[PDB]
Amino acid sequence: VNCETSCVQQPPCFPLKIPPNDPRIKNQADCIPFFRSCPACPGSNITIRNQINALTSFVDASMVYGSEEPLARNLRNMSNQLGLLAVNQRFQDNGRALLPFDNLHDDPCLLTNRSARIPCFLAGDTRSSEMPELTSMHTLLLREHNRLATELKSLNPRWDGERLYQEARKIVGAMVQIITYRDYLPLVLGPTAMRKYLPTYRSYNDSVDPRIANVFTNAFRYGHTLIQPFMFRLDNRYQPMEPNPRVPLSRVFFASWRVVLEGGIDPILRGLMATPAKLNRQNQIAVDEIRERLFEQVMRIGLDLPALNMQRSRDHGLPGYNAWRRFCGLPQPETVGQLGTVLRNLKLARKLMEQYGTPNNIDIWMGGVSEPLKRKGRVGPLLACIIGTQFRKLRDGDRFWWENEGVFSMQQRQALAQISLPRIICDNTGITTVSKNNIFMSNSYPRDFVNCSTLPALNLASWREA
Amino acid sequence: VNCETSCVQQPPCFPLKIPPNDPRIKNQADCIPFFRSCPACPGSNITIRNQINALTSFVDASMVYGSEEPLARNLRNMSNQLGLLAVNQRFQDNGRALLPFDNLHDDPCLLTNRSARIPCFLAGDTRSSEMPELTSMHTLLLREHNRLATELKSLNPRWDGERLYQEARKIVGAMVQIITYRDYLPLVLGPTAMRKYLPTYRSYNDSVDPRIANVFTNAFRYGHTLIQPFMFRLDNRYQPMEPNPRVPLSRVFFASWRVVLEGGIDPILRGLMATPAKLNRQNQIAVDEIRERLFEQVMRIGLDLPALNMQRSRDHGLPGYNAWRRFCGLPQPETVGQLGTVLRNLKLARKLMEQYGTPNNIDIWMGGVSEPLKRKGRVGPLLACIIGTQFRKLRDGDRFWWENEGVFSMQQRQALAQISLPRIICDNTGITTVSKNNIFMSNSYPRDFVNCSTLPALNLASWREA
Amino acid sequence: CPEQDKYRTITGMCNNRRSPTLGASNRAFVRWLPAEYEDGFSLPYGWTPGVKRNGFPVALARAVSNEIVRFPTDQLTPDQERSLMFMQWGQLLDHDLDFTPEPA
Amino acid sequence: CPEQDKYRTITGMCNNRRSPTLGASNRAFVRWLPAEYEDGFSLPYGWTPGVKRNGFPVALARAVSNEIVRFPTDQLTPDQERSLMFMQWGQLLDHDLDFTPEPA
Ligand SMILES: *[C@@H]1O[C@H](CO[C@@H]2O[C@@H](C)[C@@H](O)[C@@H](O)[C@@H]2O)[C@@H](O[C@@H]2O[C@H](CO)[C@@H](O[C@@H]3O[C@H](CO[C@H]4O[C@H](CO)[C@@H](O)[C@H](O)[C@@H]4O)[C@@H](O)[C@H](O[C@H]4O[C@H](CO)[C@@H](O)[C@H](O)[C@@H]4O)[C@@H]3O)[C@H](O)[C@H]2NC(C)=O)[C@H](O)[C@H]1NC(C)=O
Ligand SMILES: *[C@@H]1O[C@H](CO[C@@H]2O[C@@H](C)[C@@H](O)[C@@H](O)[C@@H]2O)[C@@H](O[C@@H]2O[C@H](CO)[C@@H](O[C@@H]3O[C@H](CO[C@H]4O[C@H](CO)[C@@H](O)[C@H](O)[C@@H]4O)[C@@H](O)[C@H](O[C@H]4O[C@H](CO)[C@@H](O)[C@H](O)[C@@H]4O)[C@@H]3O)[C@H](O)[C@H]2NC(C)=O)[C@H](O)[C@H]1NC(C)=O
Ligand code: HEM
Ligand code: HEM
Ligand SMILES: *[C@@H]1O[C@H](CO)[C@@H](O)[C@H](O)[C@H]1NC(C)=O
Ligand SMILES: *[C@@H]1O[C@H](CO)[C@@H](O)[C@H](O)[C@H]1NC(C)=O
Ligand SMILES: *[C@@H]1O[C@H](CO)[C@@H](O)[C@H](O)[C@H]1NC(C)=O
Ligand SMILES: *[C@@H]1O[C@H](CO)[C@@H](O)[C@H](O)[C@H]1NC(C)=O
Ligand SMILES: [Ca+2]
Ligand SMILES: [Ca+2]
Ligand SMILES: [Cl-]
Ligand SMILES: [Cl-]
Repeated sequence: VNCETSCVQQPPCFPLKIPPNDPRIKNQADCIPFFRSCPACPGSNITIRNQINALTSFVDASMVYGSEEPLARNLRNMSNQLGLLAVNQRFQDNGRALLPFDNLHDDPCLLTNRSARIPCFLAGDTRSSEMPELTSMHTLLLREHNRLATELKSLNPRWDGERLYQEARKIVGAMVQIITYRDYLPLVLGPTAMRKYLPTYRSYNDSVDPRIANVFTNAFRYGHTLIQPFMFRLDNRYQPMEPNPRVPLSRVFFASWRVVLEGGIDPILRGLMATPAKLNRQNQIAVDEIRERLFEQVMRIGLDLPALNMQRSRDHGLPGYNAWRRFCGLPQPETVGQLGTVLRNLKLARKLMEQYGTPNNIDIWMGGVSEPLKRKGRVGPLLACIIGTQFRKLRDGDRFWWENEGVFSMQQRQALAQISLPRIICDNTGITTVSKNNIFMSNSYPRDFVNCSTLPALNLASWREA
Repeated sequence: VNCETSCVQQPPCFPLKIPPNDPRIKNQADCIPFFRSCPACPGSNITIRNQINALTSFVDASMVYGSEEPLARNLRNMSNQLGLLAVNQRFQDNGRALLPFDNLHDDPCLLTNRSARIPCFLAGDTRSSEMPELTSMHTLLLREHNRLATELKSLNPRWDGERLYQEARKIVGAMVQIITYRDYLPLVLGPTAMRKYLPTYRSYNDSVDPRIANVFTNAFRYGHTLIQPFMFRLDNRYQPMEPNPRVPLSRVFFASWRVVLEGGIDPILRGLMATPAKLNRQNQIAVDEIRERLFEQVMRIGLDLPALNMQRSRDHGLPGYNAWRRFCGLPQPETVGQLGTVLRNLKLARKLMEQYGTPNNIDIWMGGVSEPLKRKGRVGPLLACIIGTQFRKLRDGDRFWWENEGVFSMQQRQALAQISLPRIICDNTGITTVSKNNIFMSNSYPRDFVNCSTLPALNLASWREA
Repeated sequence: CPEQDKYRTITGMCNNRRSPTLGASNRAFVRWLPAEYEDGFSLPYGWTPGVKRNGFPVALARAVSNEIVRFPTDQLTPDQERSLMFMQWGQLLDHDLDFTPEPA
Repeated sequence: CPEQDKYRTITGMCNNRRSPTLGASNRAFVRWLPAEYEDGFSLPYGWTPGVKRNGFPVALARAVSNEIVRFPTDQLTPDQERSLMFMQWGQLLDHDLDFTPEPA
């Protein structure tokens, strides 16, 4: 059974059925395509089915370098001893590097515009081209790697390609860790959940299991509620870069041609900085660009991301809402009245009970994004617990965590504490005006912006071997 | 292949290597037989190897009834509607039931006395014949099931075979739970660890994982330290049953012929009640009957049970001593002096360090049984933690726990509270003098003994269907 | 695992030396709670027509989406205190943490 | 799993309604700590000549037994407060809880 072209329910397909009076799909014989996640132990009549993580769980920039040795080598420039990552040999963005193209059998990116013939990009992770804004971030980090390897090559002439590569990769990895834990997570969790789940780092604990939990793969999709219906692009004075400043998201998915032929990554990065994210409200959960028209250009029918999330949690055998609440030490509402109190919203509680019958069966993503957001955070108690618990394990259970004694020198850690996403943008783009830290909060130009000239670059002097 | 007959280390064998100058196995290139436990996901290059529990984890007397349906049905007397368990059709024990014989391929029991031609017994669990004392307990519970079914049939004439079997099975499982948690576990753990790990039962909790933990399969082997080098047999006046009241254990393993042809289960049950168990001491851990001569009659050479326990823990990928101490919230000794303090025995700590080098590598069974025993208990802190944690999950996570609301009536629960192993022995054997409660402490005739006639029968009135 | 190293392996292997595959690529996720499948070990809730979950009918994922997630785009509330870069770093970071393979 | 029931199943199946294989027969043990294998996923410590465990050679189980467990049988100490029945119930109970199959 071809899960993409058939609605027949047979391994490995688990198509989403269409309800009566669906707002878009009036034909109930249709379905939303769904392939079951690969089983860790195929065909077993003994093991309880589990799914696989194809990536390293560590915050180690594996989306830049790859999580398997063949790929990681192919992403590298082996033509010399500079320790660089390979760049696009057919295109540049205003004289700067693009990611190399990938070689896929059925390249989805080609389908987003037939005459442009721009394939998907090749990166450490397979999804770099899924949206141009994500592609911009991969490209930004690729450039920072090479910029770091170049400076390092000046400070340390004896260092060969392997040494430069590893040293540049080690700095980039720390950068992703610092941006994530210092600037991002506090704004996800809120101050209260941050202090509770991520207490001050002490040191590496080899008894802390660093694996991604199955539930996290669905819980962290809370980010789907932050998605705006457009890709916003702005010029160097931060105005709508015509003729298409606000492209519907359903025409940017896998649209790699837009990065290559529509102005590169600068217009996109400025759009991310100067545009508010969407706020998650209990009756404004996720936009139809992803609920109705997900990947519309690259397959027979538009998908529904929120619906895929719920079908995925069932595919993965994930427990319902109350089981996760109990796991987190949170009260488990049994009636519509109790659910209403937990949600501070009787109307939503009624809709949930009407769908599920009991809060015991609410799918984890649905229940998690339904909760009122913690003060100065963008998730409720349940997701804060799941996400905070995951990130503490990824930190404490990482032998190469940037703050672990032995990884960096005291002076190296002092230099790295000055890094920021805004500075990295200043170092690797044609943008000379960027967001004031914290970049995840700033969103209004020019009130929240500053010149790059005012931001101290990373000082690699303490990397000198002398 | 055959791991029993060669020393080649190839799947599925993991033969124990012999140290130089071994006092028994003089050829240092030979080995002790060992088959790796079957993997949960055979041949996988994704999963972390794990082992399988073939039995139900619940304390449900599955060693009597079987944990697989075909076996369960084969253990039942299907020739009528009395709901009984099948009994041996070739032999009786002074007019009382014996287990039926099994039909094995390389039947080990036949080997223990070639001329007697008595095969192994068939029971709910495959190991019933491993030692006659174990066989005696299996036989005792089979009789109790039949006795119960018979009385239940008089009480409830309309009850069919299925009903009688299920009601009798339910009582037998309850008896095993009560004897275990009321009489046995307190004497294993000591009062302090009993209160900590087994607080008063409140209710069935459907979120408590009842599965046996891998480490428990090894940690519960602490019992090997309790084994005496002989099987003791006594006559009805609790005097030595001649001509041989003391049989070396190396000649009773799989010796089912001794139950059939040497006096039945009464002399064996008497020997178990009026003989002390072996005390575990730090320089008297386990006897050579099991360390030099385990299964001597049915193997090419005698096996070493303590050594097998350690090889098994490695086969199972179990963490070392300190990781388990950490798991249990116990201090982790890092030096010989620190281990000396934890064990209250610097001599033993020194010996362990000469063998293992670091307390991080001490095998869980070895470290576990090396710890000084808790007050009025027979395990140290580490084993108390592992064992206590396991039994709490088996109790709290069992929907059929005897005290769980809806399993038995209040009046049935009152009646079940009066059961005891001494009474069960009185009901199903020719023994008329049994130990005073607690049977697990009482060990000296006649001091610790009383007449069966002073002990009331289990009152089944409340099982009468009105 | 090498007694000593200088950098992360690409697969993540050997970060945890006592249990070398922890956090490494192409390994099963850890389970914080036991899985809940229709048959106990493999089939997803919603697979077999008429089979309920814990006493109740399984809601079609698309139905829950239509009833609870769907909203008029003109009602969208721009988050005054987060940039769209907040969303985008989230996706980028997720792709450093997990990718769950499916058959092609 | 039936909506209601009055008796345990033989396999233990359906004892836990939400995850019906928990405590049931012929299922993998639960792990309270991640496994520790030579290669991280399958080979036991002591399998490969020269592979140390955490910086130290793997001690032969038989050597540990000989040097630490062995003791003079006439030194055996009778437990004044436990009967041999205490030993026997432990083995009987063990046989209610777990049996780890091996190939024949
Ligand atoms: C029914 O039984 C449930 C299971 O209970 C366990 O087993 C039984 C037999 C007893 O021994 C019991 O004592 C055991 O807990 C039980 O649910 C459990 O409830 C606890 C307490 O709320 C939960 O613990 C909390 O866990 C969350 C999530 O993290 C956990 O999991 C990760 C991943 O494995 C681990 O790395 C963590 O260390 C945790 O184990 C934590 O966030 C939380 O800690 C935080 O909050 C507390 C309170 O503010 C602080 O003290 C801490 O410092 C942290 O800030 C707790 O550790 C447990 O997850 C949950 N288990 C299950 C399976 O759901 C339930 O309460 C019982 N119900 C009744 C009526 O008895
Ligand atoms: C290094 O990290 C280790 C892991 O720590 C966890 O994850 C990190 C990221 C932090 O968030 C941390 O808070 C988390 O705990 C850490 O080892 C851990 O230490 C705790 C505390 O000692 C251990 O908890 C104890 O567990 C035992 C065993 O039962 C547990 O496991 C079973 C089976 O899975 C569960 O059903 C139980 O609910 C438990 O989770 C318990 O017996 C014990 O509780 C009893 O004792 C306390 C205190 O007397 C009583 O209050 C209780 O009521 C009980 O009577 C604890 O719950 C945890 O098992 C252990 N994990 C590991 C992997 O070893 C270590 O301490 C860290 N070291 C440093 C220096 O940071
Ligand atoms: C441009 C924005 C984003 C998407 C386009 C997008 C798409 C998906 C898809 C198609 C999946 C799989 C759905 C399924 O189960 O069939 C998906 C999975 C995950 N996401 Fe999505 N996502 C976009 C954006 C985000 C953001 C902002 C996230 C986090 C803050 C986020 C997270 C996730 C996660 C963790 C997954 C699972 C990944 C895995 O395979 O393990 N997404 N998203
Ligand atoms: C008559 C007394 C006992 C034995 C004879 C005996 C034998 C064994 C053997 C052969 C094994 C397996 C060794 C290996 O790994 O190759 C074994 C395993 C277990 N035991 Fe033993 N045992 C006798 C007595 C006891 C007592 C008194 C115990 C507990 C109080 C006890 C426990 C265990 C356990 C839990 C195991 C593991 C079972 C499994 O397969 O999961 N034993 N024993
Ligand atoms: C490798 O580096 C050199 C020098 O920077 C550059 O000319 C070349 O194009 C690079 N090759 C690839 C495939 O990126
Ligand atoms: C497709 O790409 C071409 C360039 O090859 C561009 O001119 C055209 O506008 C694009 N099509 C759409 C629909 O944007
Ligand atoms: C079955 O029960 C009857 C009556 O108790 C008995 O005569 C017969 O021997 C039993 N059969 C078996 C196999 O135990
Ligand atoms: C073997 O069994 C027979 C009875 O069949 C008995 O006479 C003999 O003593 C037994 N052999 C030994 C060595 O005990
Ligand atoms: Ca990673
Ligand atoms: Ca059982
Ligand atoms: Cl999980
Ligand atoms: Cl374990």
